Amino acid sequence: GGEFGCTMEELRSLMELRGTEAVVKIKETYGDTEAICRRLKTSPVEGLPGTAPDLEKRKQIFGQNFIPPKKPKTFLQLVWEALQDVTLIILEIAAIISLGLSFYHPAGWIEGAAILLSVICVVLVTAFNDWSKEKQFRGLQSRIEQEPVAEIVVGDIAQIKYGDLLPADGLFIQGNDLKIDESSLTGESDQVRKSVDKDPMLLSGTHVMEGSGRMVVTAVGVNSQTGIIFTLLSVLQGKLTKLAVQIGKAGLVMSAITVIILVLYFTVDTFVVNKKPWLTECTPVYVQYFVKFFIIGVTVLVVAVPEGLPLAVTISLAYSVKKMMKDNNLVRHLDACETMGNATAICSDKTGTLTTNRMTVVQAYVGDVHYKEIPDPSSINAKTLELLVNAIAINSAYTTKILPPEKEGALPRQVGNKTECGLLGFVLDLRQDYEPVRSQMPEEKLYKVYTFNSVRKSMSTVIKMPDESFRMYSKGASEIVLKKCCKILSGAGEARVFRPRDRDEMVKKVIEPMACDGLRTICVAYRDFPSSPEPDWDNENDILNELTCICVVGIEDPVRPEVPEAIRKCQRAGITVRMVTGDNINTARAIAIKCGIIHPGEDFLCLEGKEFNRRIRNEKGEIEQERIDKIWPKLRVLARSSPTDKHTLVKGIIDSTHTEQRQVVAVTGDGTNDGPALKKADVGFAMGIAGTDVAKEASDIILTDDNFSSIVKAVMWGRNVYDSISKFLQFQLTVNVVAVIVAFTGACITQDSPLKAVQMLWVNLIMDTFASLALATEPPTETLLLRKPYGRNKPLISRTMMKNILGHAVYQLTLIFTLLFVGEKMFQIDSGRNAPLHSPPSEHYTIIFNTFVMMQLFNEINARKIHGERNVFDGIFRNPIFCTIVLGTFAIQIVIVQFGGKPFSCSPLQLDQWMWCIFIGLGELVWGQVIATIPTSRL
Amino acid sequence: QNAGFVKSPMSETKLTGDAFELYCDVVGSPTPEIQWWYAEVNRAESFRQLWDGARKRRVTVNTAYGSNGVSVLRITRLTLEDSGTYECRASNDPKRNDLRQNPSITWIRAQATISVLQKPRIVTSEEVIIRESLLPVTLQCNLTSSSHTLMYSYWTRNGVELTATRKNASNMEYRINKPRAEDSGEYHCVYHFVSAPKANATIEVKAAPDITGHKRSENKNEGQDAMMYCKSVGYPHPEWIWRKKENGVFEEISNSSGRFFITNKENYTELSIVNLQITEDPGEYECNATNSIGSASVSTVLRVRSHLAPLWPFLGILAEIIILVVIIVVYE
Ligand SMILES: *[C@@H]1O[C@H](CO)[C@@H](O)[C@H](O)[C@H]1NC(C)=O
Ligand SMILES: *[C@@H]1O[C@H](CO)[C@@H](O)[C@H](O)[C@H]1NC(C)=O
Ligand SMILES: *[C@@H]1O[C@H](CO)[C@@H](O)[C@H](O)[C@H]1NC(C)=O
Ligand SMILES: *[C@@H]1O[C@H](CO)[C@@H](O)[C@H](O)[C@H]1NC(C)=O
Ligand SMILES: *[C@@H]1O[C@H](CO)[C@@H](O)[C@H](O)[C@H]1NC(C)=O
Ligand SMILES: *[C@@H]1O[C@H](CO)[C@@H](O)[C@H](O)[C@H]1NC(C)=O
Ligand SMILES: [Ca+2]
Repeated sequence: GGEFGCTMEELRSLMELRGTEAVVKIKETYGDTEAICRRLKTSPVEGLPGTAPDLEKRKQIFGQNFIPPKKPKTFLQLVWEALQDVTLIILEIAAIISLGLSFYHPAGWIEGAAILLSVICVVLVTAFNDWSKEKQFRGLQSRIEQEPVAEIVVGDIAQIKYGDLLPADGLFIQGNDLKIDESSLTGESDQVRKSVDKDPMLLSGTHVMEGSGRMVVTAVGVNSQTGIIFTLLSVLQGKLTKLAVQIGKAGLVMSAITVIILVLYFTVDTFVVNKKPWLTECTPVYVQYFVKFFIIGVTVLVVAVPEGLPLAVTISLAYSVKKMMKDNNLVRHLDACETMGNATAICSDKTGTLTTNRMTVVQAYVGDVHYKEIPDPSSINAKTLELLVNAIAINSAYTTKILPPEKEGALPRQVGNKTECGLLGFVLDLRQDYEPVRSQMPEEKLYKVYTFNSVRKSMSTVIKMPDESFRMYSKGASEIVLKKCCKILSGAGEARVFRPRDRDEMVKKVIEPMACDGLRTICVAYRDFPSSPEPDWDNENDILNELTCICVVGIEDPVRPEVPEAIRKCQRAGITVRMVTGDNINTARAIAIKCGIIHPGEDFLCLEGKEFNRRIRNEKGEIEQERIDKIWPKLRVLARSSPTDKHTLVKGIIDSTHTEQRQVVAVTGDGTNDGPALKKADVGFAMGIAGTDVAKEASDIILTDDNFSSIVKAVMWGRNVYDSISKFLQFQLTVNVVAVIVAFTGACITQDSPLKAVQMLWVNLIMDTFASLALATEPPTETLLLRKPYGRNKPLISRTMMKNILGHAVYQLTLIFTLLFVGEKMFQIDSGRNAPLHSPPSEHYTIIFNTFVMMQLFNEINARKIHGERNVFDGIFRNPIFCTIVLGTFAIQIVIVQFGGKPFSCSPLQLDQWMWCIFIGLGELVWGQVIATIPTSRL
Repeated sequence: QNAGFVKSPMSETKLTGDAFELYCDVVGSPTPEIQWWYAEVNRAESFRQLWDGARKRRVTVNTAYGSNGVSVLRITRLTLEDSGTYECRASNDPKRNDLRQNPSITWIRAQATISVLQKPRIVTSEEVIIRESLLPVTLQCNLTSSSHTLMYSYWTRNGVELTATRKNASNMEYRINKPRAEDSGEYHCVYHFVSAPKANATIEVKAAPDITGHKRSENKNEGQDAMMYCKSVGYPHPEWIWRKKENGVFEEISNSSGRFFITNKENYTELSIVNLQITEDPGEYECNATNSIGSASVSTVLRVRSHLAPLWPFLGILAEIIILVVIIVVYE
């Protein structure tokens, strides 16, 4: 075109064509990669230095980074979808029929209004709750920014950045051996190299592991092919739904029986005995009687239906996730929150979890003399000290330069190379500064670059000394390079020849005990070469062997102070924790013993991995799932294990059938190769500030502090959710067993329910909408970590909940029946029994209603302890919603009894009867105290 | 001053078998001896002196001597012979006692004519006792002798005109399809004429008393008033008597301490007590109502509330709190 010669559509169509078909586009049209840069108004060396004013001038096509993907949620719509539940439609149908009858009555209409409350107060809580939870999830996931320094940068050229999902696209400008993973993109897990001309193109949705090269950014947003691909598009819930359906069924049966009994009794009384002929003006009274009986039946149904059980689960979970966001645990899948409560095993990693990763060197074998403590600067000969300092300084990389802990006194900043900080520290431990010589040493004859080969694992630097004496230096694993030695320094600065007699028990006595102490030993190597001529840097065979060992240093990273208590607490709660390190077996055993996982003197299984592979694999090289079943239950420490073996281990534990209880496992992981490992476990923990995004995206819980104790804080909350629901359930069931068996029995005798319909709707409103908010939000105690995990096979209604329910229903029933039958004599008040139709509200049917509501209110407090606790008031002040709800209910109760009158069929009460009602209420708590004195085993 | 009329009676158009009065009031200066002059209906020239006691005491004249001459004529047993013109004249002549003089003495003209037409006769149906029988009851009254153009007629009960009872109805009928004690009362059939006084007559309908409404029970705190009542319907209206139950039988109540107020009306019987004492006042009372036909009764129960009521439940609450806290602290 004109000012924009290369449009966004042209580059999009270029990217669409890939493979060999793309070759003609790579070599022609836009020349080469430098020509592509010239068309992008960039340069192959710098491109765009990130200058803000240059925005909207070079590309002017970077619309947006699709930060809000869909957000298709509106408050009325959430209300509408929450309104579609079965229980809510039952209540709405009940309201419709009640109001329809009331309009054709020839007060009354009040019914509908009241039950409408039990609709609205449910539909508004859940919808806005879901909306708020969604907003929180948007607020915490968007903060995940891995920078590649800005949120979105376009028109720039960047080097390889491995370990991160590629957000951009575009062919790589220049490079070799470029290797990317396209596992989940195209369904092919095979790694495919990026050829220079055949297939140089790169696309998003791909996880890069290793390789080299440099690429350019040609992506903006959804316009990328990865976005185009997507733009084309709980075991507790089951048991709760089962219980809800059964309760509703029983309620329906009871309503049918009650209405049948009432109408049958009335008709038989009116016609079989009285024998009154029907008259054309006598229909309306029969109409009124039938309407009243039907309203009674409808409200007896509506009370028994649990329209508050669905609300309790959502309230509990949405409170729990928010509190977990402040306890160093970020949750992205709601299942994990409750699943983690039943976890029965945890498989963890040594580094990053059980170690602070502040590695320092403790012991040192220098000049044939061993120092357990920190060496003095002058304790060893100064000659050997300066020689080793010069060697380590020229060996170290320039880039590594101690940046003081970024905050300092708050968080350390051991630069890049982890171990190197330890070695650099040892430099200053000898009162010798590293930076002087670091700056002093220039670019010498830099054969150095051994590229840290995978097999050798040696950081090697071969250069000339300032006196033009060429020498090769090497820093590697002590045991793999120990045999590649021919001389050793002494205490007097003498190169004593390394002999097989020296390679004897002396070296092991030097190194192995420190490994049993928990220290990883790294040695110092350097082979000298003649000053004239220079060594053949092509002849690398002799340069990597027969070096000279200066000293061996034991470097170690201490365990965090808070993990022994945490793992002890976990082992108290029945959760056994294994260990998968991937390092030397002896060191892993040493650290595990002092971490509390493994105690001495007890039979336990620790494997090196090779024998683990031998035992797991059969003769043909497959998995039999039988030989493994005798290994895992005693296995604790697995050392030098590839990430591929962790997946087989978790599969073997989670699919085993030897034990009666299915093992629920939760394995941590942060490396790039652990995808299947997290995915196949029940819940995957991913480390936040020390983990690759490949592990983070394929997980369920993300730890912010990368600490093991936070795991426990996610198993204390996970159990609590369950308990919350349980206690709520208890309360509601009690009320049902005392409401229904009163409306059925009362109407079986006195031809009218002692509680009329509006009163029953008020009782339902309490027990099914305010109980959920009062009892669902209970913050956890520390005792939840003292009981064994439950498992999937367990009834909802525990054995002690039945004891509490029956024990309190007996008391409520005996008191209400005694009141209804002989309460006209105790209080010395006019009877109200067998009242005629349209009678004024009596003062004998208000004491019953008031005692019933007060008894429920003072049993809501007693419902909070489900395990047999006696101090029912323990922690009642930790929850303000509970106290607010109870006191608000009490105050509204008083105002509607006093000022109710005709609509609520309640007459005002004198001050003598109120204190008797509250006396019975307190008697409720005392009976609750008594009932806990009966062992459940005898029954 | 000259003789000026103050209150001049209007002409009378009365009927037979009745009695009426004429009221003449004139200021006199000097006050004359007030008498009356009588003339025939067809001739007003006659000036016969009128004096009480004539015609066998059928007409009586009373005159008050004072600042204002006031004369009242009462005529009883009206017949066709009572039609005539009566005149009251006031004289301002100081020498009025000189009766042997010319008729030129000062006089005034205040004539009033009286006419008599036939008395109305109404024949009414006999008295009816409403029993529990469902047979409709018909009340009849017949205007058997009216000399005058009838305007309209209507039934009334207890002075209240019944709805839709106004037609011509020279003979009028009222039917009760479902006679009840609430229907019984003093019925009348009033006959309104164009220029004649109304005739009412009487048919009383009797029934046993029925108690309509009452307080089923009464509760009050000690040292406070108490009111009880018992409405009733029926006719003729019954006598009332209150009573109190004691040792299983009814007994008369006595003023004694002077706290009982018993107000009686046609219906309604309010009994009021003041400064109640729990010692004897609680119990049950009864309001007997007795009529000529029968007696109806209903009972009420009154209980007084001691002012120390709230104290006991408060002790109960404290007992519960104590026995709760003791157990909770002993638990630990
Ligand atoms: C009824 O009608 C008759 C016939 O005209 C008449 O003489 C009599 O006065 C009437 N009575 C009324 C209008 O009350
Ligand atoms: C009373 O009046 C009714 C209605 O006109 C008549 O039938 C009846 O004969 C009358 N009775 C007498 C006694 O005049
Ligand atoms: C009719 O007049 C007489 C006159 O003595 C009176 O007693 C009676 O009450 C009157 N009727 C009504 C209904 O007022
Ligand atoms: C009782 O005496 C009082 C005081 O005089 C009086 O008001 C009251 O009416 C008397 N009781 C009765 C039944 O008359
Ligand atoms: C008697 O009772 C009636 C019906 O309530 C009432 O309206 C009326 O005023 C009472 N009548 C008398 C005469 O007291
Ligand atoms: C009311 O008093 C009368 C007085 O004669 C008595 O005979 C009668 O029994 C009493 N009424 C009732 C219903 O007992
Ligand atoms: Ca309900």
